[PDB]
Amino acid sequence: KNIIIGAMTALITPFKNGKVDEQSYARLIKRQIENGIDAVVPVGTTGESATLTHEEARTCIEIAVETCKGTKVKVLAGAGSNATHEAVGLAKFAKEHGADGILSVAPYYNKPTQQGLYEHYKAIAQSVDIPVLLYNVPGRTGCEISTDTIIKLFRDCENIYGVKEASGNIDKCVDLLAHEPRMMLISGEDAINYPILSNGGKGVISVTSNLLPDMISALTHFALDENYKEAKKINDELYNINKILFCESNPIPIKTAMYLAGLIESLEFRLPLCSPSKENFAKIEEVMKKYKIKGF
Amino acid sequence: NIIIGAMTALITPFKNGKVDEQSYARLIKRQIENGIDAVVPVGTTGESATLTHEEARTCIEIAVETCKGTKVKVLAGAGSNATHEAVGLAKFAKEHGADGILSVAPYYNKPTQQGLYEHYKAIAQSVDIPVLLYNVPGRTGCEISTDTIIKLFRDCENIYGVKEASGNIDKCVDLLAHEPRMMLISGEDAINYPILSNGGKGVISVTSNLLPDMISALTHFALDENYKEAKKINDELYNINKILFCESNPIPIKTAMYLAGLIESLEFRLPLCSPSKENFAKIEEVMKKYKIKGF
Ligand SMILES: N[C@@H](CCCC[NH3+])C(=O)O
Ligand SMILES: N[C@@H](CCCC[NH3+])C(=O)O
Ligand SMILES: [Mg+2]
Repeated sequence: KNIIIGAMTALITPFKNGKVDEQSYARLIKRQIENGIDAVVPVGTTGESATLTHEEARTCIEIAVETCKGTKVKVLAGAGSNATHEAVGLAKFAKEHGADGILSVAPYYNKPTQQGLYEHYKAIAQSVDIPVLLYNVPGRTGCEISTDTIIKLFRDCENIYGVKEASGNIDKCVDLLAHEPRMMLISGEDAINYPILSNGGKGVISVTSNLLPDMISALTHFALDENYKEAKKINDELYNINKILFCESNPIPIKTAMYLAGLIESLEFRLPLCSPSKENFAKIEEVMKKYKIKGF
Repeated sequence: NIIIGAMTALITPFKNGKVDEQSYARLIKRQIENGIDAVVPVGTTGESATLTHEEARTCIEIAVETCKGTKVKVLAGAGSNATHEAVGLAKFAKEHGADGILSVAPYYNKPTQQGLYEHYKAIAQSVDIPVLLYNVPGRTGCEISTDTIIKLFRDCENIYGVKEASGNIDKCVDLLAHEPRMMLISGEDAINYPILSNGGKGVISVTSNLLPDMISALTHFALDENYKEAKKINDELYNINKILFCESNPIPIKTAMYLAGLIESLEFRLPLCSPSKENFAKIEEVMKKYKIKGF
């Protein structure tokens, strides 16, 4: 199979006066590239995919593809939807606009059955020729992609090569790689990046990497080089910022951190997302001071 | 200014991948003719997530014109997890003859209480028809707290209550004990009577798609404070109320409607699919204990 692995960043989408700051987005992507990142995930959950227009989503995917031209960094475009015809369309666009692959979150709100999830992803896989990474996050979707469904999808569709797990369930990641050791298991939860990597995972899709791309990039490469002591050490040091970046729902804290770090101008969200509480604002600032944030 | 009583979350029938518009209108007239007080087009039961904005509009219009000339009101589904999308949906609804909007809490992106407050204020201050909140944390990933609902009720005149689908009777005490003027609407058919018996003023029912007369009688008995007859119907409906969630709504109800000959094809839009063979037979079993009205 063709795969997209390693240290990857779920890119934030900066806003200036309610519009996508295109120069900032492009500017943030280059900062990721220059810090050892292997792939970028535009218009994911951290990128506020739910509140972006279909026209803004295509702009941000094009900025990513165009900023990584001439580099080793791949673009894993977010193209999920809880409507299958909608997800197929997004996957088709992302392919035709130069993305190296698609990240496709499990359907949210409507809670499809395991059979429905199978047909949903099969339709998506039959929609493009680029690699397809599943994304399982039950805390947001209301549903779980079972291990059986993932493995059946892995064996029945050539594009489906692994899963981004954000379920806090190390048991499931043992289950996956013990029955299908060929899949690419990707960490979607920064705090347990090393434990996921140490069991055979081949990359991360990180929130923290928005702020400390070099440290997440270092964590992954130590792990992939089987330097588990160096990987766990970085994992251990990052635990505090990894948890505090979820004091409120992602991406409220990470954008707050970027703003405090002077990496984006203005702390702008799209409703129903909004600035954090005063308490959370101050707590974020406290945790940040214990870490060295790279500039541009 | 409210919309209460027995209401149906209409299923959305498909024929060859398209919305069977004549079957949709014929199902609405069957609800009207069986004592239902309002219809909820393109809600969760109507597969709102997988319909296009153009189809959503079509079913809202079919509902308004099929209920034109009747006392039956239209509570159109117009929620979204993007506020600008929810505002736009509310405006159309208004522009299109709907008597009000049902606005589900934002799903997937998990906004804070402050974000949910501003989300609903934006919707409410943008249109003038009544707005019923819809709280179903099992699907959205978020809960509209009791404080937030009450604040919305008190700060916006358009927001008049909440449809609760959280299986949390404690919260329904919490709501009506601190704000007894709001309209609490049950979103869980199995506990329709307990919610009504605490001061609830209506239901938005899945079961009413198949047995509209039974849900209609249950609600009106309760609103008439005939709780013994209301509970009696609620108890008789438990089996079908429960089996109708053997898989996620509306997979079972469409199976029931199809089995009963009320729709002609068992068609879903993906990622929704027909149920397992096992659940198909169980739904078929439970139906046999109920008298299903035709057209
Ligand atoms: N807000 C809707 C539509 C998203 C359209 C692309 N950003 C959803 O999350 O499914
Ligand atoms: N299926 C997407 C698109 C919106 C159309 C129906 N609300 C969503 O649930 O947000
Ligand atoms: Mg309270």
